Amino acid sequence: FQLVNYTDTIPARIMQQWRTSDARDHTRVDWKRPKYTSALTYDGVKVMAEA
Amino acid sequence: EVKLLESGGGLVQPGGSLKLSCAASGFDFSEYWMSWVRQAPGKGLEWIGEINPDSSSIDYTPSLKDKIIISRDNAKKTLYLQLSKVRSEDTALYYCARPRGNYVVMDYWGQGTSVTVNIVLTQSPASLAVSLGQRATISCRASESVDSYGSSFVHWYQQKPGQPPKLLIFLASKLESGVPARFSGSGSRTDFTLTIDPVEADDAATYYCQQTNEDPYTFGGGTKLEIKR
Ligand SMILES: *[C@@H]1O[C@H](CO)[C@@H](O)[C@H](O)[C@H]1NC(C)=O
Repeated sequence: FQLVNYTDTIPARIMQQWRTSDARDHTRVDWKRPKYTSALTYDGVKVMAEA
Repeated sequence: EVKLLESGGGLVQPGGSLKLSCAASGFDFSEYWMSWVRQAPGKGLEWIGEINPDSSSIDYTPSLKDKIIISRDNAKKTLYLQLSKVRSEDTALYYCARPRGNYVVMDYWGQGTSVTVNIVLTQSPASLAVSLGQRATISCRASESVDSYGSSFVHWYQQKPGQPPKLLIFLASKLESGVPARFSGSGSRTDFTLTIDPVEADDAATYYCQQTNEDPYTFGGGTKLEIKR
């Protein structure tokens, strides 16, 4: 099974924003071979923000 | 390790717009965004343009933004920068580079060429010379912090005149891949340091400490290294 679809509109836009941010201001550790727990964490932060 | 090709360095006519062929061979500029930097003779490099991987929106140099426009395409993996009102000092060595943030092997800048039409740091010692097999430790003092966003956010580019610059050490945790250099960022590094051991005739070049932790990435003065016979 596959939950994340990194080719759609919203996922690709979010990933492009993250890539621009990481180009300008580095993160702690890169996202080499992106997993799905990263997407779940992003969605959880968005859930807390929305609530 | 991605490979780049940049050829055609030649003068132009007064103001005659120019363009350089920066081909990203064996890879695509969608996995590592392509950025064009500009280094004059005997001076630190300057970011001429930062582009996007998905070919959505590119930037321009913070010095003269509207003065130049650099087009590029991910699938084509070929970029071309243009400008107008070309002056003498405007003819500086422009070089393409891939995004180093993806991997260490991705930090593979193009060849680079010149024509005849930030970051603050100081590396020491400026005049260094040791025989083959020696261990050299250069210290690059700075004014900003020594680590940004968890780990270190400084790098060291091993450039040579007319040769493609290479990024040996970066972020004190990811040294140059493919050809692992014995020198790399280490320790707390209040001043960026790398203990090259053992040196060789191939590892003799100008090491310049450019810290990405101080916006923007600007190559500093650096320290010279040779092969003392
Ligand atoms: C996932 O992305 C692909 C690529 O665009 C698309 O063809 C597919 O329809 C997407 N999945 C769903 C369920 O829409």
